[PDB]
Amino acid sequence: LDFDFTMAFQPIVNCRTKEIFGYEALVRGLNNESAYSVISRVNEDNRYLFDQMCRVKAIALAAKLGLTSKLSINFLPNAIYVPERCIRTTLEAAKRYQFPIENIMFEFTEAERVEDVNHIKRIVEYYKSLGFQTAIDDFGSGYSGLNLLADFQTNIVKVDMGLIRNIHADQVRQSIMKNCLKLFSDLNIQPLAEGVESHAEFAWLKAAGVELMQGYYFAKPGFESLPSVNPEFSEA
Amino acid sequence: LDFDFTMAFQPIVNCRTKEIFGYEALVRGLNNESAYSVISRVNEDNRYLFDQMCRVKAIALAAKLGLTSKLSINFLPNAIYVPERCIRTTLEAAKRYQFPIENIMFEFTEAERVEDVNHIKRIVEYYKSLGFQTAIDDFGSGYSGLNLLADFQTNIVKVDMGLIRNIHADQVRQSIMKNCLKLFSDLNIQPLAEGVESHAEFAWLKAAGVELMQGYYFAKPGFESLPSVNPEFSEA
Ligand SMILES: [Ca+2]
Ligand SMILES: [Ca+2]
Ligand SMILES: [Ca+2]
Ligand SMILES: [Ca+2]
Ligand SMILES: [Ca+2]
Ligand SMILES: [Ca+2]
Ligand SMILES: [Ca+2]
Ligand SMILES: [Ca+2]
Repeated sequence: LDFDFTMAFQPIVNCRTKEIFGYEALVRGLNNESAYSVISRVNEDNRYLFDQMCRVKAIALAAKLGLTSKLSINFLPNAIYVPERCIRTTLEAAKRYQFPIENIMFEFTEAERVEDVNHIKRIVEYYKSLGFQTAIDDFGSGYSGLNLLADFQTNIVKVDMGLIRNIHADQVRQSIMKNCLKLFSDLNIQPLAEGVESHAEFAWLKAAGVELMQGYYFAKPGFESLPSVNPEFSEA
Repeated sequence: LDFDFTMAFQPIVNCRTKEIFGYEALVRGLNNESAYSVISRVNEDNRYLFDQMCRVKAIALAAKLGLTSKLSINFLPNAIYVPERCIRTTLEAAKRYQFPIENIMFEFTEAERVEDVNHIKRIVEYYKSLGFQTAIDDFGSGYSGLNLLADFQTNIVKVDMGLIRNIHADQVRQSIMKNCLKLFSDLNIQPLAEGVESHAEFAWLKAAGVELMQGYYFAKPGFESLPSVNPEFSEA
């Protein structure tokens, strides 16, 4: 690579157990520059080296910081195509840093419109076969999440914050989430609400059956650190 | 334009009453060349002229052919149809051919990922205000349809054929459709199943509560004609 970078970490909370489920790793510059400032440097001649560097940096920092729950890693959209040769680097990093593979979750975001779902399906089912956890990252925004779910199911579906925002007072968003939550339960998929910013949102989601949540209400990302979570969701 | 073209029409069937709800207008070459063959010729400098031409030809043919139900027109992805309010050419065409605005439905497909929903929402609500019927064309494929429905609702949501293909055999697709149909009712949106190809699909969808359907099982598009619907579906 021509550049270097590091990671921030944002906690995912289990509101039913009031414990931390894990942390999502998010790229930052060496002086806490934005993720977009780093990702904008990636190109077709870069993507595979960068993707491997994100995974190894995330595992190594998580190890150094003493992470004992889940580590969630964003998978650079257009996949490594052949999940065989390229998965080696991740399995070796996990072994070398003694980070259990079943405590690593990969979050999947589509690059382009998914005409043939088999490719991304193949990668998700291969990762599951190795013991990784898997998630759909952007349900309710960007590309069609139902197009994905119709042909394969991840362990977790992360619901975009756009569907979450002000849900305690938005009847249309309440209907969407009530019916999507029933869908996820029918498919044996665990939902995770992203972008929770207020107690009012959290309380509605909790009453609606959501356990896993993420967002500034709980904690912002911590540069090269594991942020502690707002005690207010454990109180209230 | 440096090319010419015409329209085919494909019926939308109300499976409860067995009446034709309307027809979707689909671009064709003058010698029945494919829609892709025509649309491939559309570029940045002629998109607006091409869109207006599609509308006038569809209205003129539907009138010439004696259409008395709904005419459904595909709205060319509007990331460049930013300005809008060039709709007098549509209104004038309808009046010339004595075709009510209320019997014209526009089907909306996104041009790219919808980060700011206000642009596409602005167009749909303006068309509703003029009296047009509106539909989300590609729910369950392409770009996120839930992203749209969270912020505005059309009269109809068309469900992509990928979600209904062999739905009588596919428990995952069954759960997706059962929960989406409940969502559509909560939003007061009428569902329409696209791409029905077999009696088994039709019968499952009819039992699930879908009334409006479209697909080869009923009738293929008809070049400059209003096709008749399959007698087998009427009885069976
Ligand atoms: Ca994402
Ligand atoms: Ca993510
Ligand atoms: Ca996400
Ligand atoms: Ca998506
Ligand atoms: Ca379309
Ligand atoms: Ca259409
Ligand atoms: Ca469609
Ligand atoms: Ca779509």
